[PDB]
Amino acid sequence: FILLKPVFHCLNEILDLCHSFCSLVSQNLGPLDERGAAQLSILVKGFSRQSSLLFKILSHQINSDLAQLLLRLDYNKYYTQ
Amino acid sequence: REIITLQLGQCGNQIGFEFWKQLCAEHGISPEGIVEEFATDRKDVFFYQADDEHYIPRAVLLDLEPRVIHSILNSPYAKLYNPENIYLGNNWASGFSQGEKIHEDIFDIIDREADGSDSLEGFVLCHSIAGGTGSGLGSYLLERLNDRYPKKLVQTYSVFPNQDEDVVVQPYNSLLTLKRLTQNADCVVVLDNTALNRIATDRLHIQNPSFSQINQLVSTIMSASTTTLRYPGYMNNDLIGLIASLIPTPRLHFLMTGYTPLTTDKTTVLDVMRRLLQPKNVMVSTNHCYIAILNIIQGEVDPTQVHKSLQRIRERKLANFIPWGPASIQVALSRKSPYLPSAHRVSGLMMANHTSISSLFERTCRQYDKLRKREAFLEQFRKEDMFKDNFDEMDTSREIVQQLIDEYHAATRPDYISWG
Amino acid sequence: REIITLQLGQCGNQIGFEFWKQLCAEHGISPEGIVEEFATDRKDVFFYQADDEHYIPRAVLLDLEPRVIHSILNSPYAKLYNPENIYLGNNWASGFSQGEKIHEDIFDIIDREADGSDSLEGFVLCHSIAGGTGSGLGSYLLERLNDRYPKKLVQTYSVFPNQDEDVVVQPYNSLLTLKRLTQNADCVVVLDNTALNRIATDRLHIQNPSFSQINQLVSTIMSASTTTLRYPGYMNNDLIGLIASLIPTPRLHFLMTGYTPLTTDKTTVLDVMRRLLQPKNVMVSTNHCYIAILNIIQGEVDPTQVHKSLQRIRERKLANFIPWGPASIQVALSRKSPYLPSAHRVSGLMMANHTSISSLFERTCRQYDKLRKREAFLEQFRKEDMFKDNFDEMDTSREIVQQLIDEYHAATRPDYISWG
Ligand SMILES: Nc1nc2c(ncn2[C@@H]2O[C@H](COP(=O)(O)OP(=O)(O)O)[C@@H](O)[C@H]2O)c(=O)[nH]1
Ligand SMILES: Nc1nc2c(ncn2[C@@H]2O[C@H](COP(=O)(O)OP(=O)(O)O)[C@@H](O)[C@H]2O)c(=O)[nH]1
Repeated sequence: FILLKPVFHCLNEILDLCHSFCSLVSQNLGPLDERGAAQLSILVKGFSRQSSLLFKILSHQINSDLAQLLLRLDYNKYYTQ
Repeated sequence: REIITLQLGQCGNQIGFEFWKQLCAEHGISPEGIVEEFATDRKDVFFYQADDEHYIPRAVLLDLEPRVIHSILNSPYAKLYNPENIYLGNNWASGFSQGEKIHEDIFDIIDREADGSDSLEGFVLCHSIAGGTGSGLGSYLLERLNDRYPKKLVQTYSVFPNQDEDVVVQPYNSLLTLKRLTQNADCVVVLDNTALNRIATDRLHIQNPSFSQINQLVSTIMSASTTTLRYPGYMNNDLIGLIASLIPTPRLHFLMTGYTPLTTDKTTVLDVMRRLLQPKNVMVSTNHCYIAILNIIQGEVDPTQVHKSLQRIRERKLANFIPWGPASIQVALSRKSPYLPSAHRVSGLMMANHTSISSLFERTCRQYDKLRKREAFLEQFRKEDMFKDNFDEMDTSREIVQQLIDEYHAATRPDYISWG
Repeated sequence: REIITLQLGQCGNQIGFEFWKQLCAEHGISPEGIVEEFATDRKDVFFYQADDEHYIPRAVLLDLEPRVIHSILNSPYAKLYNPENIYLGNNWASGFSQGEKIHEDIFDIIDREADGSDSLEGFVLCHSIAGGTGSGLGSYLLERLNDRYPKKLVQTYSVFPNQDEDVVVQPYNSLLTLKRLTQNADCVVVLDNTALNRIATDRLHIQNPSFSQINQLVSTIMSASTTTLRYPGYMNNDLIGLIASLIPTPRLHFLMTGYTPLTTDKTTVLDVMRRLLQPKNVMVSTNHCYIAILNIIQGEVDPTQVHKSLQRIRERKLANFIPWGPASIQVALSRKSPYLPSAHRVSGLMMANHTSISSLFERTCRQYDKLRKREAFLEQFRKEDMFKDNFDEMDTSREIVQQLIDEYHAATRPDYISWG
């Protein structure tokens, strides 16, 4: 799906924001509310908005692209929300 | 990093002896550890590399009151396993005390291998629960390893013992082992003597020599559980990467087993999956539900159908689960090896987190609770009383395992988001 | 310059008999001493050239009260070694005293050969430590040679004796030999009876006839240690260049031995080099570290492999060492001979300065210290008491060897720049 810009210019961000979260947790084993919480919760909400947006886009009708949805639709976790 | 297997106790030493032998023939290794002339696999993790192609596995063999450790030595494969690291009661307390005096020399044998390897990722124990010497010594060694290697992780191929219920203290010994296993083991893979004995009665007429034949059954599962690591692939190219999906909450780290061609001695992926979810293929004996499921297939498997197989298995819904965990089943593939027979060209295994295994834990807790009231077998052996005058570790174990029994059923409930 | 080997004592005479026989077949030589017809190598150093191509080894055979000595004389090779130079207790003192009365005739036999040769570079002794007659006589002859022939460089193929600890005075005899060896040897190559006996048990089932079979093992190492000198090369042709790298400080002149083919009866250099760094191939029985390592490989080796090989052993780090000396392992290559079999045509050996050998010295010093307090075996034989009434050479030896034990461990430390 590298060819189509929207799926590519949104999934890349799903990974880049995750790198930043992975860095915040990487910073300390001691609990961190030093502005981490402010962005960590912005992040939980931010990742749900984009993660559901591409769930909606996912749902040539390639068997691979459509069938992939059902691993997530086993719980219908994003759609149910 | 290379995996070091701490096989201990007569029963545990029997299934490590066979598991290494199973990977001897499966891999390109002879009984003297020499590269086979007849011979594409990642042998680095399981087999240490000697210069003249002596593929000696990193096995740590611990013997206590030895009998079957002497028979292991008089074998054609004695040369194959030569890290030259073997060091000299039926009570859990009797095993724990014996381990404590020899802890430093057995622990130096652990160090030697850790220093020798480029790296060490996990300690895989061929543990025997209520194993007489095997339990107690195994619980103690389980406690020392985590403290020394806080970053490292420990797995347990626990052969949980169910023989229709001889050991009169069997429930007491098992009760103590789990308490250590629940707080001091990163992962555990559960097996059952009765479940396999029932399979042995099913596939074969073998009944009286249940232990010798069932060894092969435990082995096929053991070799198979690691084949994705022992042979290279797209995903699960390291133990830890695979472990995460199977255990979603730390307390619930017990894993159920199954094998599609129990009689492995063409088949489409759609078929080998459905067969596995059926309960005859399972080897373990209020709503109940799986937490996550995983499957690995090694054979002539078409690729275009494997995703269609996951979809087809989704329509059948042969596997019922509505747990707190969001983990859905995934279709994994591993490389069937050449040289050895290719019978059942397609053949599979499944490792799953299931709340049914809670019932097996409660049955030994039931035998123990009944036994505790009677105090019929307190042993009161001076070792048992002097080691445990209060007898309160058994009660500490009883609350910890009851928390586990409770946590499991909490998993079944809709709110494991709240504390379990 | 030609090398003269002073083989002495029954044990020493046994390994010189075989070493010369080993170079008889390996070189173009016959039992008569004449060259074989079927027969590009440098035979000048080890073999004297007679007018009719009777290449006679420059062997000096010393015997004391000979009875089994006559067995060397009743051999097909009696003609091969005919410099016509053989001249007639189990105590170190008993051997030293016997040597002193016959010192001048044995010393004239040394002179004859020195005069006969174009030149003489070193005296290589097939010495036996705690060898009954072999020790004591060997220490005394070690002291005379340096004074008379200071310019030459001495080596000792010491067969340090470890048989699991019969000689009840064995530690006392050995203690005295080392004080002399440390003081009066330019080099020493250490071998161990137990280490080789353990190898014999490993490669073969031979246990009871350990001495006869182990002779072949000591021989393969001995022929091999000088193969670069015996055969033409672009470097280290002289004995001295070879010796300098192996001994970086004068006191630490003891060298460990190993053979890549534990069983020599294709293989890339990257492999043959790795075998030397495995302890199963080593033949010798607080941080510890090598001081400098060297290796010599034999046969038509592929060379490009070595750059890959040398950089390859480096990543492997199978050899751990960080001494005061720089300690890069040194790579040498030689030609396997054109008479003997090409089976295992590639075969290697390693000579290294290792601080572990200090431990073997301390074990005899431990037996002696325990024995000294008891005074269980002071011998008090009139020879022993009259030769040593003070018994203070043993204490002089104890401080000198303790200085050596101390110096070694100082080598392990970061500051051997300061006095050791
Ligand atoms: N799976 C399996 N379990 C065994 C075998 N032999 C013994 N066991 C188990 O080992 C446990 C008892 O350990 P035991 O053999 O008494 O150890 P010991 O004290 O060293 O003899 C029992 O719970 C048995 O189920 C075997 O061959 N296979
Ligand atoms: N390597 C080797 N050592 C031997 C052999 N025979 C004897 N020895 C060693 O010789 C030492 C004793 O020397 P001994 O034979 O008493 O000398 P003797 O006083 O002339 O008899 C012991 O430490 C033995 O280890 C042999 O065939 N090979």
